[PDB]
Amino acid sequence: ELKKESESLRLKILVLRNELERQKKALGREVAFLHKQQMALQDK
Amino acid sequence: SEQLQRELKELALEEERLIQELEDVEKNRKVVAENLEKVQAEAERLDQ
Repeated sequence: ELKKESESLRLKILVLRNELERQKKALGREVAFLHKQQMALQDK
Repeated sequence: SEQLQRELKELALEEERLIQELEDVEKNRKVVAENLEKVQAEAERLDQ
C-alpha cells in the first residue's frame, strides 16, 4: 500500500531531520568547547 | 501509480541520506570527545 509507505517514509524523514538538527547543534557546542580547551592549553 | 512508485524511490534515497548524515555527525562527535579527553588529560598533567 503506497499511500501508507509514502506516509511512513515522510514521518521517518521528519524525525530524522529534527534529530540531525539537534545533533548538529550538539556538535557545534562540543567543537567550540574543544577549541576553547585547546587554546587554553596553548595560551597557559 | 507510476509517479507514486518513483516518489517512493526518491523518498527512500532522502531518508538514507539523512541517516548517513546523522552517522557522519556522530563520527565527528566521537572524534571531538576523544580529542577533548586527550587535551583534558594533558591539562591535568600540567596543573600538577
